[PDB]
Amino acid sequence: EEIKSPLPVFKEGTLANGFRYTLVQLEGPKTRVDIRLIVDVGSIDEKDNESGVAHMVEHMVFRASDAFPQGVSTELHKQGWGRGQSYNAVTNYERTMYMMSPPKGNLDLGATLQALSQMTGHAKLLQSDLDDERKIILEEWRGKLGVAERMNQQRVQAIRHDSRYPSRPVIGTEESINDTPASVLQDFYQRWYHPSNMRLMIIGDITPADAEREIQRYFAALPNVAVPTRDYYEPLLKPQLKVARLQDSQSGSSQVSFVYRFNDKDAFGQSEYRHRLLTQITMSAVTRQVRRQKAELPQDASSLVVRKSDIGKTTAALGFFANVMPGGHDAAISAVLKEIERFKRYPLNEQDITEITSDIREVAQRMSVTPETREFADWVQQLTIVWQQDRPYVGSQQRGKDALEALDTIKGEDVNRHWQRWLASPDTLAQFSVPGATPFTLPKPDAISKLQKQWALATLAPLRLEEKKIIPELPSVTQSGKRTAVKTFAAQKVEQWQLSNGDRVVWLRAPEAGKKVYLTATSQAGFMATAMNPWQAQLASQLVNQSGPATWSGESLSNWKKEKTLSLSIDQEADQLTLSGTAPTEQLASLFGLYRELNVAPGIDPDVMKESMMSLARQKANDDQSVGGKRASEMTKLRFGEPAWQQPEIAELKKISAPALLSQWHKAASAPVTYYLIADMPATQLLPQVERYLATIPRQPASEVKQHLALSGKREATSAINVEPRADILTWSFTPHAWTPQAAVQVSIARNIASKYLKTSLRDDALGIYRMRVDSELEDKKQRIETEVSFTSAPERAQELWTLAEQAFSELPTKITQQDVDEQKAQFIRAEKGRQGDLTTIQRRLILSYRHYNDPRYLSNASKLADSITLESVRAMSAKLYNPDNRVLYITLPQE
Amino acid sequence: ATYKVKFITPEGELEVECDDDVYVLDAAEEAGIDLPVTIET
Amino acid sequence: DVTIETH
Repeated sequence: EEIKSPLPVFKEGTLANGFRYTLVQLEGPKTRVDIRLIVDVGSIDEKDNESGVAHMVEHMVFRASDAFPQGVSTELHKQGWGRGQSYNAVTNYERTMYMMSPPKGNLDLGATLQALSQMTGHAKLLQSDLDDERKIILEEWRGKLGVAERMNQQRVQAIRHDSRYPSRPVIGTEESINDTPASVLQDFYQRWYHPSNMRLMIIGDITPADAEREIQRYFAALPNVAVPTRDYYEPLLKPQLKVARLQDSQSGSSQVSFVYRFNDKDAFGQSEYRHRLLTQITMSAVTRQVRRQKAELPQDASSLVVRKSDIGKTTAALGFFANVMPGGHDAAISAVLKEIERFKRYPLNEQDITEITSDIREVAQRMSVTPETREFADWVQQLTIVWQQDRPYVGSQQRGKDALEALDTIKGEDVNRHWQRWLASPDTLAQFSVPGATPFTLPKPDAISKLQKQWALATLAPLRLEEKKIIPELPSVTQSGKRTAVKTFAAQKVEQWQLSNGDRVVWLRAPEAGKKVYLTATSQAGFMATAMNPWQAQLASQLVNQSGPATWSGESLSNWKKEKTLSLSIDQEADQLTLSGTAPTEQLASLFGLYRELNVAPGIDPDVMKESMMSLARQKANDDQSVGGKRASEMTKLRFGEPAWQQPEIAELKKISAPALLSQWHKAASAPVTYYLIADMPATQLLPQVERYLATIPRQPASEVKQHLALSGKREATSAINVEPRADILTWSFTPHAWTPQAAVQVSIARNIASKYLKTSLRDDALGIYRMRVDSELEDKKQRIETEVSFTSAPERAQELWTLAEQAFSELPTKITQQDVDEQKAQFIRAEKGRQGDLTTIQRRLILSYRHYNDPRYLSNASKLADSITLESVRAMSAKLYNPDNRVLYITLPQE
Repeated sequence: ATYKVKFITPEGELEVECDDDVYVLDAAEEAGIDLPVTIET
Repeated sequence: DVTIETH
């Protein structure tokens, strides 16, 4: 698709049995083709004993058919097709769709239509094939049982109440994936899979007269049977104020909302394109105005947003959602209703509607004159969208003319009317998400309506106007420091400067930097430093990183960095502070200047702080009672005895002030710093900038911070607390070992050979292992080989697998073949050579070199690391990956 | 292990951190972000 | 929905 192809020629036809089909011929690229068939049936069409059947049928039509008793998918495998790359299917509420991208394209067209016709007209749906497929369906089921789905279901339950949708999720239930017989599948198939309920689209390098004869060849003889009439895609809208809790005991969601449901495709006698355009204008105007209203929210709500979503074929929902400091949902809903009320009093800002309308007229003008041309993958995406909702495509060129014509009949009076109908909807909903164990009882509807009438009678300030945008500039630094010494390592192209304030500069003049400057400033100022308060210091770090200098703001910062192709970011780990950035050589003063300003003049954006307080408070409330919280607390007392630090209570969090956070930041920013600089430029260019921005920052000697070191010994623990049917097996093991570049590579080699053998020892599927992984590195700051093995598996198998991995480790040192190693050595050798001139690796190794040697030696003689890889040395190291004397096992089982 | 995953959506960039053992959308729902490595959506 | 992509 490298030469864009123009607006294609569309041909549509209808077979005698009702089968509908669309042929779209592109000029190119050569041979490429795309084939799609929709069956207008989804899980909404299921009856009660048909849970998940639409989706199971989706799977099952790939198995035995009349022409292919060994399976349709298997004929496709034997002709070179691949699952997910060459064919796929998707099932949602309303439709089932089958996608084909034949490996040889145009040539495989009749092979493709034979397969689709088999799938839709001739599926055997055999019980014996069902019993084999059930393994795969259960696996798709088990994979999407997390907390995101359970909440997604909560949202569908509430916003689509009084409809078929909540009780008809696509995947269905575990019981019906286990117990539903293939005869139920055949009755479903025989009710819904008929040609007048199906439509086909073919896109690409095709001859329309020929593709049509093939579609006749394989689809025309299908019997023309009718499917039932349907008029149930729509919630039953009625005047009401429904009140719903959105709840899951593992969700940190803390939010409130008020929602209006209504028929969104009713255009009231006017142009339905014009109507859809009013919607876009209205949403853009509302999105601007609701943002400004952030100023009006009490401390208990933040991030007020308006969202509009389709919740049927014709009904949409309009929602105002806001985040809630846990505990303050009543106050938050009042604020939402207050702001909704304000939008009823006052018309939308007319300069917004003028600007927005103008931006749209601009793009529609351009669209109406430039001939539409697209790449193949683009054409498919555009045509598929319009074809899934059973509508003909309209060119972007023609759509521009339609928009211009509809903008002429649209003034702000219309926008306000459009917006006021939504707000006048009589079908209304109020939803609450309250995290963890926060005291909450669901309001009754009148308690809400009371609030509505309170704000209806109240006197309300006008809508907020747009604040004018502060565009920031860094200050003038004239203050200069001075370099006080120079140690030279010419053989690594590295100089090491000492600076008058105590900092130092490790400058590496790598040609691999090109015209960019790479800055890494490290220092001993981690959030566990003795002077600091661990939780406050991490929050200070995060807010400064996001706010920028004191006189700036989060948004003006992100703006300012983008205009300069500059990045700079703060990472405060437990033992270290690291600021990381890149800039074009030109903008070297901007990067050092931005760095100096984070150090000496840090900012806290009020909005960012408020958002982050709520993010922290909802996770605290969740984690005090969530499974995730209890696993992290047990893992800590198993591995460390006590938490190194802990998040605060919500009450203390609520009192945090920007002065107290800045206080924390300055303790971190006072630690002496080493600037690892990678830049290809003469010292005479780099020295003046280093003496002005970097050497003039006040510093004070800091102590090293003690590592968080896992305790030695054998401890184990089992907890039946999981909520999904799964067992979680984690075990930890270390062996103190001195760090050398070789020892680190030997460990990673041995862990690879380890990684495949602990798979042999444990590939019996009767063990029901869902996922397992094995990790091992010679950690350089801790100087110990640290190994982690983790399983997720079914619960009954669960305690046998550690036993066998343990055994697989004892076995391993005598089982490493020679051609394991020298295939890994060849693998390392080539992977290393990918890494030379890789700036990420050069920078990582310079920093590491100074950590262990206090010089840049590790930048040289990488070529002789490969030779530390012998068989005798990888065996002697594989014997050290698991140490039975230092072992921690943690087993999480489903709650009994 | 612990990896920084980040979502671009039509209102902001809002940070969550996600173990290797954890689906990225579950770490968001556990963090109290409403949506439906740096992935974009 | 967006009917005319703007940015």
